[PDB]
Amino acid sequence: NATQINEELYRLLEDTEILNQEITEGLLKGFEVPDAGVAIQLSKRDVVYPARILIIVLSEMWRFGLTKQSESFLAQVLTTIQKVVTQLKGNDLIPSGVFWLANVRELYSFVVFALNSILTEETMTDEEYKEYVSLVTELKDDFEALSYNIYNIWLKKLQKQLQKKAINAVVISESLPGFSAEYTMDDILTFFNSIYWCMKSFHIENEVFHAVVTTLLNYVDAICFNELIMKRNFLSWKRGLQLNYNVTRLEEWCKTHGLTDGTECLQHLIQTAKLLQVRKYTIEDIDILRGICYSLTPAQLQKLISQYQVADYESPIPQEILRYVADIVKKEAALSSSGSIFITPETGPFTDPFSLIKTRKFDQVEAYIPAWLSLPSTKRIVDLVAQQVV
Repeated sequence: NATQINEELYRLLEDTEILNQEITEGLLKGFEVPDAGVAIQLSKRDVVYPARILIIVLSEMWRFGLTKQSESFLAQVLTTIQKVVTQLKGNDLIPSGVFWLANVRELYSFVVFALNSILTEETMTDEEYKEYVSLVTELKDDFEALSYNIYNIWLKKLQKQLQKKAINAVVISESLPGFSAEYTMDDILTFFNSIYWCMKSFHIENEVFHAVVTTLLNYVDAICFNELIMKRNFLSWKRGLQLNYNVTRLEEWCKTHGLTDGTECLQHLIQTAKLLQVRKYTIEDIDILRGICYSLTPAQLQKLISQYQVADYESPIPQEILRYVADIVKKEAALSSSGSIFITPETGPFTDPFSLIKTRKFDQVEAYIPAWLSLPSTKRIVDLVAQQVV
């Protein structure tokens, strides 16, 4: 009895109090991320289970012409997903963020699919039709905004977590303990490995990984560089070698995970490590140093060189070199009209990389809802939709 299926479907969708509470509190706030990482063979339906359920429910609302109730249901959904991402923190930050980007991307992708199909096919007034094209068009803009918003909320949280770890790991932690006599580089690699693996396991398009990682490495370069350039009894040949090792490990991680641009992201740190290690004896050494250190200004060069701490049995930086560098800075300043030492960290807002990319092609998928969930009305809707496939 399809009329008995449709009758039960219709009454389940009409009861917004129960259905909305189930969707918002159970499905969305109660989300569980599947285990990701190495040798983990996740199917898409394990990743995007909330989106796929919402897609089944939304479409059944539209099938029954509950167009205004879909609108209020979706308003709650959008609200809830954004709030959920806004509360993300701690060890779950990476997996849970990637999880939500995957799901919002799935939802946006469905809405674009729906809009195209509503515009392209003849199946009922043209005033009902007009308000329906209008609603879906508006839903597309709302999901585009949600995606932009959550990408940005999450990326900022990621930056904050790196602020906290990266400075100790890259700048202060000794790669050679005692050599010049708490987070380490391993924690930084773990962070970036988690981003790589979650994205891989949750089927995130590769352009997104590159955008996230490039934004983050550039941020690391800025904040760590800015801490280093302030240090006055710290910069030495030994610290240069240690920094080279810290930096190089990140640079080689980039190489192996496709990030050809990585070396370019880390240039201020790479070139600082160089400055701290190369000979600084002659005027020629300093002109060579400048070409090597193309990403550093004369004022930056001059701060680093002037704050360099010579070891016992190491030759001082000659005064002639110190004044040569000070007079390159004096010249560059004066060149601003011919005839900051800090790098500004990029805090966004950032372009949503999903927006630059074709949406996912919508193939119909079997009405599935995970067994571990406890959503009575939602599960009944899904079970009923699945019955009318037989």
